[PDB]
Amino acid sequence: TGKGKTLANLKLLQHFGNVRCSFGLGMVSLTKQTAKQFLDMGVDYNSAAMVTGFSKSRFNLGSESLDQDEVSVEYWGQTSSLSKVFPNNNAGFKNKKLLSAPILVTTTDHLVKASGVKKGNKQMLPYVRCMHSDLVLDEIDDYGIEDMVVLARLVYLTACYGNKVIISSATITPAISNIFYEAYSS
Amino acid sequence: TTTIKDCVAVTQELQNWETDLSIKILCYHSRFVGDTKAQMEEYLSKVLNRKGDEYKKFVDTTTPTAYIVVATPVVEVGRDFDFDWAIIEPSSERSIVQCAGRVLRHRSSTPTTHNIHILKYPFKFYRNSNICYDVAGYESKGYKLKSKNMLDIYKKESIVNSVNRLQGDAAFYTKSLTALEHKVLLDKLTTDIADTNVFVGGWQLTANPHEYCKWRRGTKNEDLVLTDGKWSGNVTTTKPIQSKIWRKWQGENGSITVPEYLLDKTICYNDFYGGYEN
Amino acid sequence: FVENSKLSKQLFDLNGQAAMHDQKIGNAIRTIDTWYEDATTPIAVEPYGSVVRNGVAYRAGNKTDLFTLMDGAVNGKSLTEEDQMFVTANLIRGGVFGG
Amino acid sequence: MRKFIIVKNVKVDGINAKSSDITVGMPPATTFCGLGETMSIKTGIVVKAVSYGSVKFEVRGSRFNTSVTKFAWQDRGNGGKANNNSPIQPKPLADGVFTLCFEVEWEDCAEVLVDKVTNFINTARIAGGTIASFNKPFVKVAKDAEELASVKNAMMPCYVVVDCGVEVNIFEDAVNRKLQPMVNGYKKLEKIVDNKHMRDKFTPAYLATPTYTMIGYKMVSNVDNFDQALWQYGENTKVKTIGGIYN
DNA sequence: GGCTTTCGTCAACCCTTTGCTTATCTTCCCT
DNA sequence: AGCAATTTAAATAGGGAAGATAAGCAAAGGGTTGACGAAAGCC
RNA sequence: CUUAAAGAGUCAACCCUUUGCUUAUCUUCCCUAUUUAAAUGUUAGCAGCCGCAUAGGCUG
Repeated sequence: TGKGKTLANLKLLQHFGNVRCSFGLGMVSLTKQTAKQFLDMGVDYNSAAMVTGFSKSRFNLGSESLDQDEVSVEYWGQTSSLSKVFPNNNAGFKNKKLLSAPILVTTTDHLVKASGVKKGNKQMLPYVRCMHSDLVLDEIDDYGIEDMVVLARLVYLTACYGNKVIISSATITPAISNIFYEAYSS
Repeated sequence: TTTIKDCVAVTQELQNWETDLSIKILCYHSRFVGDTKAQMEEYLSKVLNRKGDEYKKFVDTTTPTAYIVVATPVVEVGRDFDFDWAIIEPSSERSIVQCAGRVLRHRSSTPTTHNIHILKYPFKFYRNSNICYDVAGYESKGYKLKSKNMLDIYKKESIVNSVNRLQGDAAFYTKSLTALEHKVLLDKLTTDIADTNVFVGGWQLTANPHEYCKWRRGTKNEDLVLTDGKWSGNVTTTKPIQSKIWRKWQGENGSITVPEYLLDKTICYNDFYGGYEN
Repeated sequence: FVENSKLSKQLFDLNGQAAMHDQKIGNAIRTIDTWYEDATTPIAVEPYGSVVRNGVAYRAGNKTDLFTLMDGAVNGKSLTEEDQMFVTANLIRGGVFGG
Repeated sequence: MRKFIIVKNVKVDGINAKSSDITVGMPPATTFCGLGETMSIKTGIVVKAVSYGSVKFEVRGSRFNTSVTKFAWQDRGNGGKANNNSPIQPKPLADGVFTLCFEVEWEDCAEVLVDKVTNFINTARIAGGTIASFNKPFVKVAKDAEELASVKNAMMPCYVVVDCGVEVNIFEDAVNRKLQPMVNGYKKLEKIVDNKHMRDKFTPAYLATPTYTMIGYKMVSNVDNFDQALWQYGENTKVKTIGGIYN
């Protein structure tokens, strides 16, 4: 920690060319931190899309003009061609930010539904998202055991279409690193 | 510490603790109202930032003071905090490594004697001596430690880093915490398909990997909501001990997440420490 | 005398009406003992000359308690009129004098 | 990867409590291993191990003497003596509510496995006792060790048998370390040359003296490893736990 | 030639008076 | 036709008496639960 | 195919009687419950008289 892991992940993604990735992170605030790093280093909202699907009421006080912080939800971005095959032209704000994002800095639960769902059509949007985009999962050790199982299911599904999985965990256990490699290998 | 009532027990003991030290106590668990919780976060991030000396102005560093933050595993995940020292209630070894990462995270000065004091037992030993590390840990009913003494299951003096988690040991998992951790990790995330496993094949066709392997599997979790100072369910606001509280932010809106088990009794929300059993 | 009563001072309320104990009165009847050693004021007739308030027993440790004078009289030691009157006063006070 | 079927609250009465000459009480693990191989024969589901626990168990009699059984005149040729009371050979009787958990390997649905075990148990006989009642058996699987403990805790409430081993002999340690002795198997003495008076004429027969191991009763949830409660036929003409000696 | 009935044959104690174990419970997290 | 306000503190202490006794009877039963060996009619 | 296989414990009852737990007790001292304030919400749905009306209108 403290060495700039997420910046190194973006560097590794950009080494192969232009970036198309889903930064799936635990917690809302860690996604906010990675979004703020992406904003102040080089990434605008035409490429980045911070997705936290709860609409929290945590606002910044003191000075709105002198903030230079509090990464928000606008996504000027670019609507992908996949929105025409989704129901009713995808959706409003949230699913447009999901599907059409080049870089999707999101909470992870908007990506683990790609592996499948019980009832409804909630699988298709993260499925089609992870089909054409890379997957970057940071500090996977903080998740639960079943959470890590479904995250490696997501890694297997992402590798099923040739995309690249970046795992960023310092305290990795050989077991975890191995089963994530075996999911990527399958 | 491990859980919320454990945190308020450590807080209520330390507040009533007579000493010459100027203890200033904070509670940092997850059961808090929208406003109060967010306020704790921003304050803690701006006082524990030790890459510069900007914090000297967010706390009273003029007077010798012990600024103590009693927290649950919400501090060891995703927090850019830098404490001078930590006292850890043992639940898992990755908790030890992460709370080591909350001490001297921003500085580079080496400690001289000892900067982490690990407790002898988790507090669930006095409540359940059969199993005590299952809360926020990989101990469970199928993987039981033979002894719960941390002299038996951990090194008495140890340089805590990622090395013990990085190495990986499957032998002697019943009397060491690290090998207990590694055992569970290879016995649940295995190269099989099972039904709740990771290579799942044949079952993707079925609804089984989405029912028996539930993402964010938590307890029932109902949400008692504070509406403008007036609580919804069986909450009953209370008064904290006002002995050593350094900072206490008030809250009026927001919601608290209470497990259905603790819904039976009053969660007794308080401005200083959120939920407990009283 | 009260303990767990959530009330600091009770009063003897015979059917609500304020009253004082019979033992309070009967102690004040037998406050006639002016025949102990440092005899300045009458004290209550007790086998030891004992008072709860002053924390001292005026007839203890100096061979003028009721038990030694009772043993003496019984045996044959002529009790002085004041000692005799003290022993008689403790007898009409009452109490177990065995052991 | 392990599969189990549990029959909970198996109320059985008329149990032949005479486990051996020196043990009277709970039937040993040879009895329940014999019950397991009995279903391996009638139902065809081949059983590796059985973990059995005692919910309730009372030996019929007083605290120092068992209630003997009034024998019936059933031998041939002793008519004329039939009016008098038949002589009593020692066979104590007992009642017991048990919980059984059979390690099976099955390849069909759980409903036909439950039906096969139910059809066996309806014609079974625990330790010579008629099965008075039993709950509907349920199938649970032990994929991992936490799942093994799930099966373990599904036998609640019952006191399972854990093996604690023989140090010197049976009487000494039963007084000293206070553990219970039971038949873990038998010792073969002589080959039997007369197969005329036996169940089969082709199955080889031996006179046997019961070997015993020393065991303890622990509640199934307080048992750390479920393999230390699953008894199975060992290859020493004995039975043994999968987890070995309980420590 | 067994075979089945009934009658005769051979014995002799030092006892003690409940526990065995003791039941399958919530931290993160975001939706 | 619902609205009923907030904090703050709930007493320190001294005592809970010893001396006596706590029955003596008389009962508490046995009745069946025997297998080999040996005469001795009997197919 | 489980020390497998098998087995009726039956019966009967008089616990009696007797009794002295008495004795004497000082609870007691102490003291600030203090300070506020719109009841608003139309706050009333009436009295006659024009009429067959308990339909509908008028009068203040």
